[PDB]
Amino acid sequence: MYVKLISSDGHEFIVKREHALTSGTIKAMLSNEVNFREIPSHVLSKVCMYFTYKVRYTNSSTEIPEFPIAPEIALELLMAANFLDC
Amino acid sequence: MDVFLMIRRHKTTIFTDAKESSTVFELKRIVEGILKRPPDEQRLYKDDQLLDDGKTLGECGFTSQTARPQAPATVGLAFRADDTFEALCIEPFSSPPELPDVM
Amino acid sequence: VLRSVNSREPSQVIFCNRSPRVVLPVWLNFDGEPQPYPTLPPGTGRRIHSYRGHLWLFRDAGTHDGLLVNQTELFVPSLNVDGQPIFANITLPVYTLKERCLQVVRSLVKPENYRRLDIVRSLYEDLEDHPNVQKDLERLT
Ligand SMILES: CC(C)N1CCN(Cc2ccccc2F)CC1
Repeated sequence: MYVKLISSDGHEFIVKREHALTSGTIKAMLSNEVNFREIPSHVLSKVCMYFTYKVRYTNSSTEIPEFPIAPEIALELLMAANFLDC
Repeated sequence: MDVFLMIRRHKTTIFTDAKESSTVFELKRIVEGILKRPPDEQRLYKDDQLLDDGKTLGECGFTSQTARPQAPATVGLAFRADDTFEALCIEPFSSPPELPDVM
Repeated sequence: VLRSVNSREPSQVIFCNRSPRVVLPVWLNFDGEPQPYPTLPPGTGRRIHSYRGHLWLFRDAGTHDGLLVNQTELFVPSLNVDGQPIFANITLPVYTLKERCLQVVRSLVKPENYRRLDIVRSLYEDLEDHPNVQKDLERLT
């Protein structure tokens, strides 16, 4: 089961609902599509990678790789992550 | 082995995972379950390269090294119109502002 | 409250740093005071002579970000079974995306320019609330 997160510029990101629920904000918006008027797609795509990363590596004993963040998107990703509570 | 993918067409991006041993066709069934277009109406690409339905994702270059949760590999998707396949078009994501001087 | 027990029963320990960070091992002494030990470069190991009931935690040596050791917060050398050293496998946690962003921003902006960044005021304060072992020790407490 999937949900659709739409970026400020209209890109549609289709991710597993369980991955999207990493964000408590997204959980409330879903309780299915969500429109993010303030998160552009180059940020929202990284947020989606983060969900995948978080769900894959939470509770795993393997060595966990660093979640990589380009300096150029650090600030917007920070504000998106702050809003999304994740 | 799980590989982590962004399946992309136009302004659509599907985040999903699949086994390295699964086939391009089985990925099309995944796409069909999500976007409701049957496999015969889909073409899947890595870069500009059309992918063979019977090939596994690993043989198509999707491996634990190249298709990571925090850095998924991109699969291009193109749909068939009326017996004619559209050209592969993937709209880029937006651009970040220029780096602040303070960074 | 969070302190090493003075057992004086040796316990052989291997610190393996399975993280890309320079790791600062921290021993909580018998008064609960954190004592830094020599840093482990990323991916390196180090044999350590410690003691049963001693208390360790691990941080990025440059930034003091928290690290996990054997998937939890604190490492306590136990009995060496069949005389084999106990492993302290140090890993990155899954940081929240917010904290991970704070890490990258802090690592790119010297703290004298946090206010010169165009963000909400609450993020300005979050940037400045650098991770630090004393604060973490009160949290665990
Ligand atoms: C009372 C005396 C025997 N202490 C002094 C403190 N030091 C603790 C220690 C040292 C070196 C590595 C790990 C440790 F945990 C050695 C034990």
